[PDB]
Amino acid sequence: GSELSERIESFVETLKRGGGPRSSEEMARETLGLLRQIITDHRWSNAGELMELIRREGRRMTAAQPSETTVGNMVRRVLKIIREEYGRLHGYAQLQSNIIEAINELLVELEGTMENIAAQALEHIHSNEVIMTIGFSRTVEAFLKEAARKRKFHVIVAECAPFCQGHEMAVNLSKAGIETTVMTDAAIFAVMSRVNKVIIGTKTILANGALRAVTGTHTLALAAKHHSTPLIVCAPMFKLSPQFPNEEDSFHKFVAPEEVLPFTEGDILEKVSVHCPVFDYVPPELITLFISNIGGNAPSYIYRLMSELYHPDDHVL
Amino acid sequence: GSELSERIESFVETLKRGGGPRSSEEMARETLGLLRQIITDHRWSNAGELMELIRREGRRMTAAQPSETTVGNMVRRVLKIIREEYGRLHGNEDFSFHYAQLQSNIIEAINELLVELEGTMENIAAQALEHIHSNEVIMTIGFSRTVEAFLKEAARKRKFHVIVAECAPFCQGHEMAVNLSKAGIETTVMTDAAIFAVMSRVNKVIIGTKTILANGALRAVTGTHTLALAAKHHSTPLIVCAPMFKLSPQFPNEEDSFHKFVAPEEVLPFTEGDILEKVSVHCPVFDYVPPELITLFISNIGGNAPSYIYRLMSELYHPDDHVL
Repeated sequence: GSELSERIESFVETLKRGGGPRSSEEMARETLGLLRQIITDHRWSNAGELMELIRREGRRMTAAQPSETTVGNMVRRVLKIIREEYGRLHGYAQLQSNIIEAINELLVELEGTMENIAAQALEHIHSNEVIMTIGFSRTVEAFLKEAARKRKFHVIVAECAPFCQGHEMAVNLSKAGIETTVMTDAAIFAVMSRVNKVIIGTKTILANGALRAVTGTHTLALAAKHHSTPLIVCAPMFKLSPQFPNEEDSFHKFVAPEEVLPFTEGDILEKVSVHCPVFDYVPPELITLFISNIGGNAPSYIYRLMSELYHPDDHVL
Repeated sequence: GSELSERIESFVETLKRGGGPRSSEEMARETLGLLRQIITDHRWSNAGELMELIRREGRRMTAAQPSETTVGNMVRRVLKIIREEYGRLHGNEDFSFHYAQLQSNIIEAINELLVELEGTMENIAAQALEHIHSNEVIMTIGFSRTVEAFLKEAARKRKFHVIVAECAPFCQGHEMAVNLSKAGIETTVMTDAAIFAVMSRVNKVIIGTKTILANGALRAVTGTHTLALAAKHHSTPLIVCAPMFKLSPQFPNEEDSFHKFVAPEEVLPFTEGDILEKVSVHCPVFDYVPPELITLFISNIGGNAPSYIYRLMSELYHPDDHVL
C-alpha cells in the first residue's frame, strides 16, 4: 500500500521542522518501526535491491536532519543486519522473516537500554559523591535517580544557557531527594574544582570516541581534563555512529538565533551577526569511560564497536 | 667571656647530634638569643670585624647540619641587620666610624626581629579563617605545628574534612591527626602510599615546609614532593604554611646533601638478618618540591605567589650573604 510513502514523508517532515520526540530512544524505536514497515511492504528481488532502497531512504532521512543522526546509524545498523542475514543464508527465498525477527530482537534490546545502564550505575557511583551533569538527558536522569535509592550523594547540574533544560533535569532529579543544585552554566569552572566526577549525556559518539554534546560540554570536558576528573559518558550503543569529525560544520546544529539575542532588541540586530550553536564537538582525549548498554568501555576501544555494529562499507550511506 | 664559647659549642654539638630544640621556631629563637649574646660578649668596635665574626660562627653552624637552614638564614638576617644599621648611621668598605650606639641599635633591632619571630603562629592562624571555607577536605602531610595551628584555628568557625598522610619512614602524621581530632576536625589518618587514590577527592592541599629556597621551591618533609606532584596533576591549590624565617636564599641545585639521610635502621630494621649485606637502604627525610607545583605561600605578611619569594630575598638578605 502507498501508506508507506505517507509514513516516510510524515517522518521526514516531523524530522526537519519540529522536535519529536524528546527521548531519543523513542526516535530510535520509531525509526526501526518505519524501517520494518519499509522492509516488508516493498517489493524486492534480492537483498541487493533492498540494500539500495534502504540506502536511498537513509540518504533522504539523513540529509533531512544531519545533526540528529540517531536515525542515520539506525539505518546503518539495519543494513548490517541484512548483511548478516544474507551471509547466513549464503555461507533469495525466506530471508525476509529472518531480517524481521532480527529487527524485532534489536527492538527488544533497545527497549531496556535505560534499565541496562541503570543496573550498571550503582558500581560507578559511590557515596557522598559530587557529580556534575550538563543539560538534561533521560539516560543520565535514570542513571542518577535509580542509583540514588541505595547511596546518597549530590549532583551539581548546570543550566544550559540557550535552553535551560538543566532546570527540567534538576526538578526531575530533586523530585527524588537527590540533592540537585542548579548552577548557571558560566560558573562551571568556578565549581569544576570541587566535583569528583562528571556524568554527561550525549547526542552521538563518533567513530574515534569524540562525542557531540549539548553546547557547553567542550568547556566542561576541558575544565575536567584540567582537574583530571573523569567524564562518564552514559550513552547507549545506538547513540553511536561511524562518522568521523569532519562534517563541514553541518556537525553543529545552528538553532534560530532568537534564543541568545531576542528579536525585541532594537536596531543593533542589523550589524551584530549573532551565533547560537547547540552541539559541541568533544575530542576523544578528555573522555575517560563510556557506559554502553553492554558495559563500560575506554574511549579508544569505541572504534572496535563500530566494526562489530555497522559494516565498514556502508559508512557513506 | 668564655661562657659564650661554651654556649656556642654546646649549641653546635646539639645541632650535630640531634635536633635542639625541636620546634623550628624555638630553634630560630634560640639562634637569635645566641647571636645576641655574641653582640654583648665579644671584642669588636668596627662593623666589618663583627661581620667577620658572625660569618666565622655561621660557617661552622651551616656546615654542622646542612639541613638546618633556620639557623643559617637567621645568621644571614642578623648580618643584614648589621649592614642596614651601620649603613644608615655612618653612610663599599665597612669602617669603625663609631661605637656602642651601633651596638645598642643592633640589640634593639634583634629584639624586634625576635618579637616578630615569636608571634608568627598566631599571625598565620588569624589568616586562616579567610582560606578554609566550610566543608573542605584539607589534605595535610606529616606534622608541622604551623599547619596544625592554622587548621585548629580555622576550625573554630567552620567545618571541613582533613585527610592527613603520615610520613612512612617514621610516622608523625599520627600525632598531628591525634592533636587535630582532640579539637574535633573529622580527620583521616592514612599512610602516604595512597596520596594519589585519595587526592581526586581533595579540595585544598595544606602543607608545611622545612625550608623555602629562593626559587620558591622548597625542601619539605619527605613524600611531599609526590603529594605536590599529585595535587598538581589534580590541579588542586597548594598552601605552603611557612613563616618568613623558614626561608634560606640558596638555590635548588646549589646545595649538596640537599636531603638528610638518617640511619637506614628505620626503613629496614636491624633485626632483619643476612639480607642486610647486599642492600643499599636509603632514608631521605627531606624532599625537594620544585617551585611550579606550589601556588600560595602563607607567610606572616600575608599570601604570596612563589614569584614574589625572590623579592623577599632582596628585602631580607644581602646579595653578598648568600654564601654566609
